[PDB]
Amino acid sequence: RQEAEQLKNQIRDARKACADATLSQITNNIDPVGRIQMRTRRTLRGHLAKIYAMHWGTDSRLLVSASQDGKLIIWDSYTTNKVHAIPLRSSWVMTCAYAPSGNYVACGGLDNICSIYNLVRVSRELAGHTGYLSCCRFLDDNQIVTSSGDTTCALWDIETGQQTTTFTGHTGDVMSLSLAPDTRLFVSGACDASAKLWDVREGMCRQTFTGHESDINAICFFPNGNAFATGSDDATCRLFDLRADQELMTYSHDNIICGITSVSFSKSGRLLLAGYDDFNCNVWDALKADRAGVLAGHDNRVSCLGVTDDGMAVATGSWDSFLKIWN
Amino acid sequence: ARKLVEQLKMEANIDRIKVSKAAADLMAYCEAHAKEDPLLTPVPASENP
Amino acid sequence: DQRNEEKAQREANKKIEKQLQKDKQVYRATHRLLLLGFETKFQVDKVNFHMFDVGGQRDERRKWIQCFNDVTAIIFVVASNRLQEALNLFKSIWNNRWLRTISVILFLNKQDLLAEKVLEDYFPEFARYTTPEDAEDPRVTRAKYFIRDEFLRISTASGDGRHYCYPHFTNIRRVFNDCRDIIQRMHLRQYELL
Amino acid sequence: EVWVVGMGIVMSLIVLAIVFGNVLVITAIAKFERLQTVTNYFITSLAVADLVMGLAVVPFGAAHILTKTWTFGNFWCEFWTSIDVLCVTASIWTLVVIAVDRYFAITSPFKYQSLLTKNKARVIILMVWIVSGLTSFLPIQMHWYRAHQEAINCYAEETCCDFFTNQAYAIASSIVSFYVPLVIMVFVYSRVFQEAKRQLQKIDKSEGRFLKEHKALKTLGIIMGTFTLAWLPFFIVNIVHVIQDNLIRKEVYILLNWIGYVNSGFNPLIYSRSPDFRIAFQEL
Amino acid sequence: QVQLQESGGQPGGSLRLSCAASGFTFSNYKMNWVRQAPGKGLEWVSDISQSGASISYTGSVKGRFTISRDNAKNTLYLQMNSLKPEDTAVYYCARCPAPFTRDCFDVTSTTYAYRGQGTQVTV
Ligand SMILES: CC(C)NC[C@H](O)c1ccc(O)c(O)c1
Repeated sequence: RQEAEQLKNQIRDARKACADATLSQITNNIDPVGRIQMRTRRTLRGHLAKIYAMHWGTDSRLLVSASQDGKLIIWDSYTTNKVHAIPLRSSWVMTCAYAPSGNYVACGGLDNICSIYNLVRVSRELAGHTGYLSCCRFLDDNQIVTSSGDTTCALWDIETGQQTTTFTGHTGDVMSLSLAPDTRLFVSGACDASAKLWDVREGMCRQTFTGHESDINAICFFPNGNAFATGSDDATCRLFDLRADQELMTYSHDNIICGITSVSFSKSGRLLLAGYDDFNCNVWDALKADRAGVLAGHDNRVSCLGVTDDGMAVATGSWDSFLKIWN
Repeated sequence: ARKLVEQLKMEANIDRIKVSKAAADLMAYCEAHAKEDPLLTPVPASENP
Repeated sequence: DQRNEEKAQREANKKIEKQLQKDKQVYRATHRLLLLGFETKFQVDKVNFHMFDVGGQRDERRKWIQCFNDVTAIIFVVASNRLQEALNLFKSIWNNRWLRTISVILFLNKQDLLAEKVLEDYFPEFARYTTPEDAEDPRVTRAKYFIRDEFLRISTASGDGRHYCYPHFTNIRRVFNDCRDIIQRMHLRQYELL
Repeated sequence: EVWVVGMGIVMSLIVLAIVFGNVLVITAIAKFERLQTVTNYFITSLAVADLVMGLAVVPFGAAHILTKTWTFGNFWCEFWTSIDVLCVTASIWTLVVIAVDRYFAITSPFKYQSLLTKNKARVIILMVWIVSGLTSFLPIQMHWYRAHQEAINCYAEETCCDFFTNQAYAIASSIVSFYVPLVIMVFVYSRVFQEAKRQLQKIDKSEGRFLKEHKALKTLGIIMGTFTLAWLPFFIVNIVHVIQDNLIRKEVYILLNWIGYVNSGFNPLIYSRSPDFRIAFQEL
Repeated sequence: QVQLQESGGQPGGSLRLSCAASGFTFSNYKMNWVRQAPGKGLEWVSDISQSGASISYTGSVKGRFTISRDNAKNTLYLQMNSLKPEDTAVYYCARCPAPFTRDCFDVTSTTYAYRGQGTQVTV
């Protein structure tokens, strides 16, 4: 009741005690890189409906797309062809996944089931949730850090279909997650304006960051392991930390009203892409909110985004069945 | 309720480093790896598939 | 080599694009529905109805309801203060950004439940009510035609010619004869003809 | 002197009114890739059959009435007459196949999106451009129309490049030209306007308490009424000049057939009423 | 964070309920009150638009109460004129989950928790 209202004030005093300066003040440094732009180098016109989420492969070529038409097309970003075209049980999928060994593709959406495919037939249908799924990632070839909408990030085992650790307790719908480069801890943005980093080893919360005013759509992670950025439905992309526990910047302009749909960093972390909702996707510079390119294109949405393992060419999805590759 | 009161104590027994040193590592990572940034640095047309 | 690898995938690029175009003539002929408050497929005179459902998902609908923005008709089944909490749902589907161009079908519930309990108004503008005609009793048709007027009181303030409400009073032939009216009135508003 | 000097700009406005309005249907369909639906391939045949007229018929039709002598000579006036029929029998037949595309969408609404794809929208423009070529390059080049009082005095001799049809070429081709597109495009717009005055009578039964039918009869007068006005008297004179001679008048076959060449000037202003075209034009 | 505190308190008297909004911008959020009598589920009571235009109500609390947001002190006020014995309910000050919208899904169950309790009003 009232016995826990004073313990939170010990954190708000401590998190403001470590606020020595700002990123906006200590970056009196070299100039921004000017207006950058990218032209659509490919166009993967194969789908029939909206692309809700894709995932660029670990091979830096073979991306996997997942649309609401029932298709899971394992594309090819080099010869534009289609290596496979996997049909699905239920017509909706909201996320797809790619193993780092390049030999597994996981996909599953509003049908409450994370299915496992091996690049054509099913392998294991890891049911057990009581909500829609929102993001699936691979740790190794037998372990996935799934999200849900039932307030619970889980961790299945593809051998014998068991839930090893249930990262429970978020008081709201969970949305897209990410993964550290060390693959031992993962953040989870959710519909409570709270990006709560968990821990795979222990199996509970390690921190909890709150800097948003509305629900969180998608999230990313920094390419070293000491930060992560988060986009929400109020046209903002806040950049948090892990050793200072406070947000540093807020990437927002005056005119933008539409909410963020997907966020992913570059290879060196300097360029923070952001898939907006007003039919384009900006390129925010991570040390100063310069907005160094409008990067137009699609005419319905920018529903998902993803950068390669080598940082070569991003792949903004859409809601009119067109992927585009930008280098 | 009775479980949230024990959960903030497990977040209060963790030290932290100030922003001027915790954001000094992100500056050292966005500057040293600038030679291997194919989106920031425009690669030549002889290798850009 | 560099001559068999291009034919390694072009035999798979042209065995798949000859299959997707044989599946494109099935997705284009399936009409998606949504029985808003587990899939089912029925047909009526050789057209495929891909009627969805939401039964297992929780009661917080703001992120699996923008996943249904290509559906042609949201079957908004409602009952006859249960109405007021089930009208702000319809108030929010209408004024939404992604479900804006989706013409809602509305099914009021069993009319004997509004006929047994009258022989309880919960609204201020129910006493001064001038009832319309073409019903059956005047003590029942004055009550049934109020929520059928209240649900249509919002549907004309943001109609804009794109999406209308098509209220009924309860059967697959009554959706087939109304899903045709959605397709005809969609093709007519783009011709600058309606 | 001054009468032909005033026509040297107004008839040379028609050539510029075409190519400044019928490149906004070419360079705004093959560019934006969003409005490239199946029903905007038919309209692409309304700016390609249009550009044959505005670049190879309408400018060359000005030099025939400015200098009053065909400088190109023979073996071209059997082709300029054969390229003018091809740009008229296809600019009218496409107006049918756009309208039958509309009539099948409304009066058969469940079997249009899944039985008319982009793999048979180049069959039903090929089958139209082969009917418009069958009455333009087959009779007017193999000389099936050369019939004779003055039809053999100037049609094959020297520098008398005009139109002298036979007693059956101006009847059996002016049925395929106009009067077959006036049975199909009147039966289409009497089973489509019967629908557009039924939904406006079924909306106002469950909605109409919270005439306005001048929306329907405005875009059925700038579609159906601008086509049976600019091409109707020009294809009612062509059946009279062969069957009789009482309507010759020397400038009601030239300055009255020219009012059909401005029917193609409004076709990028009428069939571009979709809202996807209105946004794509401001960027150019 | 998003702190939604509440304040304020014989059938037929009067009551005035005040709140706060610390953490977000208050100029562009479609705030609304939601009450729940004990034993039953949550109901709807009121609404406030982004400027003070579309002041809606429910069926039974129509005309009696009067609500106006301030938009200057991050506060909205629910003036309860001529209260009733059927208003024995706890009054949660809800929130509209997206800036610049015209829809609200803020009626349902306990899927939001980071908010003050809301004062108990009994008759
Ligand atoms: C006078 C010539 C140059 N043009 C004839 C006219 O355009 C025409 C069009 C279509 C026909 O079928 C036709 O007989 C005549």
